[PDB]
Amino acid sequence: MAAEPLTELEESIETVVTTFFTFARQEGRKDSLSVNEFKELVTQQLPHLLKDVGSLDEKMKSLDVNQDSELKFNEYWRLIGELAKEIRKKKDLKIRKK
Amino acid sequence: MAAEPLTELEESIETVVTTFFTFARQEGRKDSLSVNEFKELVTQQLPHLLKDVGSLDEKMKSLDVNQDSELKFNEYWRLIGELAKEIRKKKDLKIRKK
Ligand SMILES: [Ca+2]
Ligand SMILES: [Ca+2]
Ligand SMILES: [Ca+2]
Ligand SMILES: [Ca+2]
Repeated sequence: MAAEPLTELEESIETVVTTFFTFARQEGRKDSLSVNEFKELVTQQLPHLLKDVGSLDEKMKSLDVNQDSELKFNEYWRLIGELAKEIRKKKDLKIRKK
Repeated sequence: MAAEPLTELEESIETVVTTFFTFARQEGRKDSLSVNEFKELVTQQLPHLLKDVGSLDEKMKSLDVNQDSELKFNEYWRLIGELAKEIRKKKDLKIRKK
């Protein structure tokens, strides 16, 4: 009918952009992740990727290279990279993973 | 290294990780994208999401900054951020800062 099939990448990026949009809309500006907003993301999902969702605030200060406490899309985005890393980088390391 | 099944956002990273892998593996260098692996992604996939796949090598040199003429798994990643962002952004203002 209608709802034109986007490409695999387009789709996959839209999929994270929408999730971003919701988690960005929670508090101040559907445009930045605030810290509580961020903590909600790691608390709500991230079951097996980024364990120690407690020490988020460290990660936040790392993603937010400027430490302005607006994690803009591009700053927040960092997380998705690290996620995409952790898939294999369970360590790198010792007592790693096959 | 390797290998575990996951949740939703975890799927969205996996679904780009597979794409990454399928290109990364080409030459091989099953880690780093050469500019007949990289350029192939822009040529093949995009197709609408972003634009100026002609001056790919602009992006390449901007992405590549560790100077090893090989888009490593976390140079390459940058592009996914930009094309993600491009759903919003025009190339409004160019990304540069030290
Ligand atoms: Ca917000
Ligand atoms: Ca910021
Ligand atoms: Ca390669
Ligand atoms: Ca490089």
